[PDB]
Amino acid sequence: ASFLSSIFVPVIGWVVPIATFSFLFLYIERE
Amino acid sequence: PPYTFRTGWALLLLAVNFLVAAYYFHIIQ
Amino acid sequence: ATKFPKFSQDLAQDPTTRRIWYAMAMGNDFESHDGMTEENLYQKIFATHFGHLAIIFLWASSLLFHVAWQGNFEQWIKDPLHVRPIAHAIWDPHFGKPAIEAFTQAGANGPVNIAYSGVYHWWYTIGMRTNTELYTGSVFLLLFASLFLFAGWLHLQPKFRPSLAWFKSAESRLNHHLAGLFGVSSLAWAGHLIHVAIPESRGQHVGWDNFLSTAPHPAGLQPFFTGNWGVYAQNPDTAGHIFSTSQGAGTAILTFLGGFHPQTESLWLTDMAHHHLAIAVLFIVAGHMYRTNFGIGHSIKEMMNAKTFFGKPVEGPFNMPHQGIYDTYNNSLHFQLGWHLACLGVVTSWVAQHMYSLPSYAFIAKDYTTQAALYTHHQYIAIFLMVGAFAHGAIFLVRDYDPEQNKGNVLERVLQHKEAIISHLSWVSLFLGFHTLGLYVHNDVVVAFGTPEKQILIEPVFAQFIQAAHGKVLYGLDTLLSNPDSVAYTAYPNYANVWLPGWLDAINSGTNSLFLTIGPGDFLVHHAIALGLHTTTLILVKGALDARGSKLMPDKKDFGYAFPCDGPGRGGTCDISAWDSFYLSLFWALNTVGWVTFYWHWKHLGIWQGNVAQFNENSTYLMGWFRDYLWANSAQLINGYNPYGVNNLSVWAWMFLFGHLVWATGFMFLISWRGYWQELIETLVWAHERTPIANLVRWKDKPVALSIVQARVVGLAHFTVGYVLTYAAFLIASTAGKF
Amino acid sequence: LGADLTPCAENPAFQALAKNARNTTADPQSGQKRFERYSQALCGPEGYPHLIVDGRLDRAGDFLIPSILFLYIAGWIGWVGRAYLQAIKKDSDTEQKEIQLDLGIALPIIATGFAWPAAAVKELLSGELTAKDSEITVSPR
Amino acid sequence: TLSGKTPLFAGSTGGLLTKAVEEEKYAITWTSPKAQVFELPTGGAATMHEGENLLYIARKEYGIALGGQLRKFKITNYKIYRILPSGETTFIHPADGVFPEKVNAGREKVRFNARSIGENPNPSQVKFSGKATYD
Amino acid sequence: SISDTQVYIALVVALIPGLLAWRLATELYK
Amino acid sequence: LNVRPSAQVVWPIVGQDILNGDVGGGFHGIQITSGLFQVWRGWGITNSFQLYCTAIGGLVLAGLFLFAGWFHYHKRAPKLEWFQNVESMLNHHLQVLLGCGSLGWAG
Amino acid sequence: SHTVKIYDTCIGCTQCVRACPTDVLEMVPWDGCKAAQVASSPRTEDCVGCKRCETACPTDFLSIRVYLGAETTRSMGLAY
Amino acid sequence: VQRGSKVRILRPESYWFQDVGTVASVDQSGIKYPVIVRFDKVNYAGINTNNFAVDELIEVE
Ligand code: CLA
Ligand code: CLA
Ligand code: CLA
Ligand code: CLA
Ligand code: CLA
Ligand SMILES: CC1=C(/C=C/C(C)=C/C=C/C(C)=C/C=C/C=C(C)/C=C/C=C(C)/C=C/C2=C(C)CCCC2(C)C)C(C)(C)CCC1
Ligand SMILES: CC1=C(/C=C/C(C)=C/C=C/C(C)=C/C=C/C=C(C)/C=C/C=C(C)/C=C/C2=C(C)CCCC2(C)C)C(C)(C)CCC1
Ligand SMILES: CC1=C(/C=C/C(C)=C/C=C/C(C)=C\C=C\C=C(C)\C=C\C=C(C)\C=C\C2=C(C)CCCC2(C)C)C(C)(C)CCC1
Repeated sequence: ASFLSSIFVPVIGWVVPIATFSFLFLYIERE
Repeated sequence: PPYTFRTGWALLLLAVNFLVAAYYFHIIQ
Repeated sequence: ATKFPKFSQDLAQDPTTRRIWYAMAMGNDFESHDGMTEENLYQKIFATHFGHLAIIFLWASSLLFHVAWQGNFEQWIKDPLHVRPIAHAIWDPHFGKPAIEAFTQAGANGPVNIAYSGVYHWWYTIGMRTNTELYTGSVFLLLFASLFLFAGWLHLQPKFRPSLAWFKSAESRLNHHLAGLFGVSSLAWAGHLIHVAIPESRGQHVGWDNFLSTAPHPAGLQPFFTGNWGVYAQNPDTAGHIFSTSQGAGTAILTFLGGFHPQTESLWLTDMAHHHLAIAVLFIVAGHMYRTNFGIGHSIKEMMNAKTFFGKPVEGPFNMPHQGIYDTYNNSLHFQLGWHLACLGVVTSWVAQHMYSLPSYAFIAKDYTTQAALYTHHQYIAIFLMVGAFAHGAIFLVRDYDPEQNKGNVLERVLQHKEAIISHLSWVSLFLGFHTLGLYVHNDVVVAFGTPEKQILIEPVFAQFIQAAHGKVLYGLDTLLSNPDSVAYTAYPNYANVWLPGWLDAINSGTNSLFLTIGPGDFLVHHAIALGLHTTTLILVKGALDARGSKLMPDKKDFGYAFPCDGPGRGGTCDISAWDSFYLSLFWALNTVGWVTFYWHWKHLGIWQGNVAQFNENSTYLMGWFRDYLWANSAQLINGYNPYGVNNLSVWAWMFLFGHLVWATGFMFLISWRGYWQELIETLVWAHERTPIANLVRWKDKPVALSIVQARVVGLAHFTVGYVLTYAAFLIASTAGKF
Repeated sequence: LGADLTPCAENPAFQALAKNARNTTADPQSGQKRFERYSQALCGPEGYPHLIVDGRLDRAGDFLIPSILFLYIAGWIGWVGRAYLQAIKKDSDTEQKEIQLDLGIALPIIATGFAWPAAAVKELLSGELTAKDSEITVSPR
Repeated sequence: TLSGKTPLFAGSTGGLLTKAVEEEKYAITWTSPKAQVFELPTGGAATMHEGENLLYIARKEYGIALGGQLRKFKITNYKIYRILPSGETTFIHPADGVFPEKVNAGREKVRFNARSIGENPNPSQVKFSGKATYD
Repeated sequence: SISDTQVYIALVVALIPGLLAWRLATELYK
Repeated sequence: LNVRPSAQVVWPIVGQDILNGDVGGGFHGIQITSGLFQVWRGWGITNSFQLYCTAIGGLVLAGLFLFAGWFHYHKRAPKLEWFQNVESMLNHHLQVLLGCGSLGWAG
Repeated sequence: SHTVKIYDTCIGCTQCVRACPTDVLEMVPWDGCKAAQVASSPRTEDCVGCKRCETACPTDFLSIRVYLGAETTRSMGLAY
Repeated sequence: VQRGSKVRILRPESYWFQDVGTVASVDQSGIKYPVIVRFDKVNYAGINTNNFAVDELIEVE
């Protein structure tokens, strides 16, 4: 189960920020 | 006003203060 | 004209980067949202409160799950005084092998963080013995968080949105929250302690599988109904009792022993059971006071508006006009939020002061870092809640307070002599400040000149009297509980001081933090804390009572809570808003908790090392604090890493420097103000436009320097974050380093 | 009183400190004379005089006597200061008399400042100490 | 419609940015009796011509500032124009040909409150309403 | 410690408040 | 090499005489870090009398500077013409103040 | 944009109008004061919120007030 | 009130609210604030004069 750390920590570190900042950027610039 | 109510309550608090000081000074045990 | 923020057409039409910043700052300020009504405000707030509860239960679930999965709970059970509790696993790609080796600790197979939250102690005390139990706790708390999230959604749906009248039904909520949320919660916990924790404490496994079959007491609820209640106090746990084993265990479920369990050095579970049972009955009684739907009960509006004391006419409750106070409280959410932040802030300090001196969790008194962490944590929270109480009190005065509705009452009178209140606060602050700094500086100079016998050392004789009145015979005063002749000690008629034997054993042992011996060092620092509390109050009260206006800005209520200034006219009006008092107060709030936590920590470090002398002799001059506390206890922390290698304190060493950096960064926003930056950003905008390949790309939002208020927010945040991380690092590294 | 307080002349820590007592002034006996005086005080375990400030008459020298002497000098300063301010307010160029002292007015006031408690009581029991709340400027409520 | 030759030494990095092309631009015209040196709004010593001068400026505040400097040169015939990207020139100062500090008949009171500032309502009174306390 | 299965159940159970948190957040935005 | 430079002696009052440490040369005072002793040794000053002469000489020069300032303001104040001779000032300040000062000092 | 309100305590001194760096204000006929003129704010879209007008105003309390509202390109004083 | 009359201010937003000032002149016209009152102490702007309505004043002398 320890292997989940190798999946989740990179996701919370990179995937989640990129996805969140990408969406929020597109939302705050929507006209 | 003559300030009877507030002086009465202030005296009561100052009485308690003195009563606790009487315990402190071993006057009342 | 961009969509975001949806709640402000003013911000949505801002063409600059200020649009983005002010949307973040105003997102949760629902009153300030466009087309917000009172009913929609309460209904959104209620739904949001379900969201916050869910977050707390998901946070709580995380603690259980991560300890169940990655912790050493089952190992820690077997030796709680020597095993280090694990918080969670470390998975950091950036670690070198030396760091991985350094963080491989507490008998873990990989790198882990040691837990300093005292959750292991708490969970062990309340009867959890297996990772499976912790896991089941975590999955339950996910489902419990899930239930509140759904409730939040449901109570926004058309049919299930409560009316404004429902939200303003104060007396019904007071009955339900006192009797139900407090009273039954307390009774239910008393149930848990009696049915599970106390059996588990006596080596008896009681869980969901067998709790219906196994009776908490041999007598089995027959004495309760027949009223032979004393049966439940018969045969308490002995002084020989070894926690979580039958060796020396009793059968009593409701005792009243007083003092501590001698092995665990924590409050008896059977005392804590009887406490929560007694507390429950008192709260259930209290929540039958207010009228709801059955005629009987007190009306709080009637009590406030009452003008007759048994025929004799009075101005109101205690002959004080409280008319319109019920409506003021009930109608203003900022009045409530402020008032409830004050109460919670007091209770948080209360908890902190009591949890160190009267530990409830088995073996936590000997986990010195956890005790230090938990005291500092709750004192910092208390300080924020207290500043918030006054902040929202100022927001109430500037946004909600109706002078006409509060005509002639206690609140109008307080505002009438606000100059007298603020001037006397100014005096107490100055009076404390001059003489306290005076005595420290006197002491610091006479010690520096090699004459420490010339120090002004004041015995805290009034506090020492209270310790003696609680039966601490060290001082040799022989008064109240230290006098075995006193009616207090004997309880002359009834002689039912059954608490006292246990209490006197606890207070007269020097092996605990129950009424620590105090001297000149404790006197000077209590007077520094008083100075701290009065000056933070002075800033916040002045901020609150001048929120609506002052001589300098008579129409201040027209400009609201937060605004930069009223410009350089009339001599200059920087930091004139009520918000700017909150901003200034938090520096003092942090300064004050600094003095409180430094004092707590240095006194305890002495006690823990069996070297109280160090504090007792060196705490009377500020070089003693500087050298024997800050300098001395930085030694191990700052060697967390060095040229020679790393140890487990490398993370605290790095966080220590991080705190120092974030604090210092805050000074930039607090010292250098907007006009400098706006002129600098103008040249950057020029350069971008004129750079030949870069001018390809263009901003959607015009770059502007942060606002005057935003800079105070950002500055104060960096300062605060810096303050907390710096001390957290030092507090933990210095204690965990020694212990 | 409490917290391991003994008479300084009985505390071994005090005598140890007295034997190595540093001379405060040019007087070479100033070090010994200090510990001879401080012998009558209560000393803690480390042998430093601890002061008792609870109004105990046998410890009146500690805080009670210093308190009376301070309040008398501080009250003098405050009364003389108040007296001068009230004196110059009856003149034309009052602001100039603040930054540039009228010693003709000031020195007599300073001289008569010894009797400030009598003057303070007299002025308290004449309604001449304070102004009316209605006649003092205040902020809008 | 804007007549006047651009002053000598009018060049600097403090001039028009992309806003002048995309959002709006301002012009200030004035008739000088004599060619004379003047400080530009955004730095640099420019030279006025004898006769009609035209200076393009990013902000109206530049025009009012320069206007103030032209008054020190005994020049009061300066006209500020707002220019949109569609080339819609609008004369904006002085609005009605008379300088605003001088009283002119025909001007109506705008945003006048027939009360002392102390007589504004409390924020609580106008709570959950559209109106503000200064309305 | 706890089994790999128990960890996988917890993650699947944690999708429930995950979903409901999304639904509440979207509803609170209206 | 052994004696520590000290030129400030504290009065014995409120115990501050502790600051008069053992600085060597059977002398008690605050050790100075201004390098005055190394300056005076470089000057070739070898006794206290030469310092007394130099100190008095300085007090006379300070007196002269006070008089000059009073004189050149209250009594004989140069006109703006005088001040704006930047070429003459540079000549006199390069040749006399710096040049003749440096020649004098070489001497 | 910012809101600039004039109050009936105006004495028509014209100092606010002269102070204004973006010609927001102007004097208009009035019968309320001896000067027979009152300040007006017809061009508040040009107001930057500097409060020079308030600093100029000699009345106690002020007869002109600037309430800082929605920030625009003109109100933020941006040349970009 | 007329010229020379000492008056106390009742205007709550006035710097001199409940402070005494001397009436410098009373404008004999229909203006809302005809009474010019001078003060000994200057306000935060540094002015020592202000116009008041008769209802905002209490003659003390
Ligand atoms: C929060 C989570 C997080 C995680 C899990 C990582 C993980 C990593 N960082 Mg760190 N980093 C982070 C935050 C994080 N970073 C932050 C906030 C900063 C700024 C303070 C940094 C600053 C930083 C620097 C300066 C460096 C790293 C490097 C690394 C790598 C070192 C391991 C190695 O030696 O193998 C070697 C591993 C690789 C050579 C890369 C493996 C493949 C990459 C990760 C992705 C491949 C493409 C991918 C499939 C799709 C696109 C990418 C993305 C959208 C997912 C590792 C992948 C080092 C590195 O190697 O950089 C590339 C490095 O020099 N990081
Ligand atoms: C107990 C519950 C509680 C509730 C429900 C509220 C609710 C409110 N507060 Mg109050 N307040 C509280 C407690 C509370 N507060 C406390 C304890 C304080 C003392 C700090 C205050 C002080 C306060 C002030 C001074 C103000 C409010 C305001 C408000 C309103 C708007 C909040 C907002 O939109 O900000 C949006 C949220 C943010 C800007 C959050 C960012 C700040 C966080 C802490 C940054 C943390 C830094 C970073 C993430 C850490 C990094 C880690 C590092 C290792 C890298 C809202 C009605 C505002 C108002 O106008 O009232 C009407 C307002 O001006 N509050
Ligand atoms: C070491 C740092 C420091 C110190 C000493 C002070 C001191 C003070 N603050 Mg400040 N403050 C600080 C940091 C500090 N502050 C910071 C970082 C902030 C955030 C901006 C504030 C924000 C703040 C607010 C908002 C308020 C205060 C107030 C006060 C005063 C409280 C009155 C008192 O209790 O003391 C008594 C006085 C002192 C301790 C001052 C020092 C006494 C000196 C040393 C005696 C000097 C005599 C000596 C012969 C002179 C030698 C100098 C020579 C050149 C002649 C006090 C003067 C409050 C106040 O004014 O209440 C009345 C108040 O409301 N402070
Ligand atoms: C005659 C002079 C005088 C008198 C009688 C008072 C009296 C008072 N002051 Mg004020 N004060 C004074 C001067 C005076 N002050 C000066 C010069 C300052 C500027 C530093 C202050 C600043 C000040 C503050 C910030 C506060 C007070 C407060 C107070 C009240 C409480 C006592 C106190 O806090 O002392 C405070 C003492 C000081 C700050 C130092 C005083 C400095 C000197 C010693 C006084 C001036 C003496 C003068 C030069 C003598 C000339 C006489 C000669 C011409 C004949 C009390 C009514 C407090 C209050 O409002 O309580 C309700 C309060 O918070 N005062
Ligand atoms: C502002 C306060 C200040 C103070 C308190 C001091 C204090 C000191 N200086 Mg420093 N100094 C200062 C400013 C100051 N200096 C400035 C602005 C300069 C630049 C000119 C100097 C250049 C300087 C030099 C070169 C020397 C000192 C030395 C000293 C120390 C010995 C004093 C002494 O008697 O030597 C008297 C100085 C000398 C015997 C050397 C003088 C030689 C210089 C080059 C003469 C220049 C004179 C000329 C007219 C001025 C320059 C004009 C030019 C720019 C056109 C003492 C610590 C001396 C030292 O460190 O001793 C160990 C030392 O050698 N200072
Ligand atoms: C010791 C003891 C005791 C007693 C105690 C007591 C009696 C207590 C008290 C306590 C208290 C008594 C407390 C207090 C507190 C308080 C606070 C903390 C406050 C705060 C407040 C606020 C914050 C406010 C706000 C506001 C404002 C500012 C304005 C307007 C609005 C409002 C109101 C909101 C007994 C006998 C039991 C037993 C033995 C021991
Ligand atoms: C330290 C001091 C002091 C003192 C000082 C002194 C003492 C000085 C002096 C000085 C001097 C003492 C100087 C001098 C100099 C000189 C010179 C500078 C010269 C020159 C010369 C020349 C130039 C030459 C020429 C020639 C001729 C003539 C001929 C032939 C040729 C020839 C060319 C060679 C005093 C007291 C003030 C105080 C303070 C400090
Ligand atoms: C006995 C004793 C004690 C206690 C004490 C106490 C607790 C006290 C109290 C006291 C009090 C509770 C008081 C109060 C008061 C109030 C008021 C209301 C006042 C006022 C005042 C005045 C008005 C003054 C004035 C003046 C003068 C006289 C002089 C100078 C100037 C002036 C103007 C500042 C102790 C332990 C510490 C120590 C030992 C002994």
